[PDB]
Parts: sequence; structure tokens; C-alpha cells
Amino acid sequence: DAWEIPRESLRLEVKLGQGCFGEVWMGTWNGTTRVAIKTLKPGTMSPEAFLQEAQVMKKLRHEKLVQLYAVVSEEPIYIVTEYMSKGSLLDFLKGEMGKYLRLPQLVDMAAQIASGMAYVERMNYVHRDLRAANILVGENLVCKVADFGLAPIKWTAPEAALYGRFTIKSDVWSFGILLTELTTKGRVPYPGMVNREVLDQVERGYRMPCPPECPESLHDLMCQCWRKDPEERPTFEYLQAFLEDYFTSTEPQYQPGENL
Ligand SMILES: CCOc1ccc2cc(-c3nn(C(C)C)c4ncnc(N)c34)ccc2c1
Repeated sequence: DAWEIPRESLRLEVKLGQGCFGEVWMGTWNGTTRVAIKTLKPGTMSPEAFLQEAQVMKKLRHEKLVQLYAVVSEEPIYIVTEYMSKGSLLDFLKGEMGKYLRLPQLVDMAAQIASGMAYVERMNYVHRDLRAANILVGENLVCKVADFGLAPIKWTAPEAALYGRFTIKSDVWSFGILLTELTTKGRVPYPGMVNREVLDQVERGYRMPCPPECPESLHDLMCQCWRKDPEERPTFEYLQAFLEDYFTSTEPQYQPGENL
């Protein structure tokens, strides 16, 4: 398989995160190419199960999906992808950058995520775990969809959470929650609510209100993503176009405020 590379060609420089699976590192590849590297800890998790997420990355290719570069598919396993210099979108929003992000930057970030998910939509795949922690940020506010290991009740559509009906339309619901993460600079949704209280409230028709300084027009889009019936929720194609055109077609009189 042409994705395979020799173990000697990777240098693991700075550790970026730990977990149940293994580790993630910034590194070099072939001595020239900055990369990110994920390792599986051999005795920790199924090796057959781990390579299925890498198989999904061999097929999907798009400027807004984190790109697979190479693999070492024998234990100890290594997975090599493009390096996203600013880490997870969740960390980015909460960190020192968050305070300067305004609505124009955040909507443009939303638009890119929608573009990647529009490609996932065209290919008839389902992500299942769309949220800020699974988006990565590069230079110039480039945002890419990551982590297809599944392909979090607060991000999951009711029909998916309750009955296992995962579809691209349940991803749209999550995207709607992701818009709140973007507009609150990365606060956990449904603040002050535990999981069980979220499920009962949501089924009884509760939806998060307009975030502070978020234009009503963007909150309406959130509400479209949270329609009880999955079929009446918008497509990613639609979401992409709306967000791309936002500051001309929907909010041409937008004024900067304190936070958004
Ligand atoms: C089947 C496994 O496929 C992979 C392989 C590598 C991956 C690297 C990152 C990643 N995390 N981070 C920090 C937030 C810890 C990153 N920082 C910069 N670049 C990255 N690429 C990552 C995320 C998901 C990945 C999935």
C-alpha cells in the first residue's frame, strides 16, 4: 500500500496531547515536511479498529478536511496528517485569540467547516461527532474537519441520541450547536444543564436562546439546524452559501460590538 512509510522517516518533536488511544505529536517527515503524528499505544486499544478511521481518511480528500499524509500500519502504529498550527478550534476559541475574534471571523470559520461537511454530504458519509473539539485551526484562520474515528449528548441530535438514527441531518444539528460554540467563544452549550436535563428539555421543545450580541439572523439559522424533524433541517450546501454570503445578503448593516 503506497501510504506506508518507513519508521526512520518520522521525527517526533513536540508532544501535543495524550488520550485513551495514544498520543499526538508535531514532527518532521523525510526531514523536510512539518507534520502531525498520532500513535496508538499497542496494549491500549484494538489495532484492527484503529486502522478503519485511517481507511476513511484514504478515501476522503478536500481542502477543509484534515489530510492524511502517511501511515505505519504495524504496531506500534503511527498516523501522519497535515500539521494544523493552532490546535483544536475549542482551545483556539477559549484561549488568548478568542478575545479578538469577532463575528466576521467566526462566520467565516463556520463557512469553512460547512464547506468540508458539504463535501462529506456529497460523498454520502456521516461524521457523527461534529463539534469545536473536532475541528482544527491553521494559519490565516483556516479551519478543517478532523477525527472520523466515529464516522456527547449536548451536540447530538435527539433522533441520534435516543434511537441511533445518525445521518447527515444529525450532523447539521451538531453544526447548529457548533455555531453556539463559535458565538460564545467556546462555552459548553446548555450552560448549567446536565445531560439528562438537556434531553428532556430538548424533546419538550427547548432550544438555546440567542447568544449575547449574536444577530437574530444567525440564531434563526441555529434554530433551522435544530428542527424536530431531520428532513426540514437545511443542507450543508445551503449552510455553506448562507454563511459565505452573510455580510452582504443577510446582515449588511452589521456593526462591531464589544465581543462579537
Ligand atoms: C485515524 C487517526 O487519524 C488522525 C491522525 C492525526 C490526527 C491529528 C490531530 C491533531 N490533533 N491536534 C491537537 C489538537 C492535539 C493537532 N494539532 C495539529 N495538527 C493536527 N493534525 C492535530 C487530530 C486528529 C488526528 C487523526
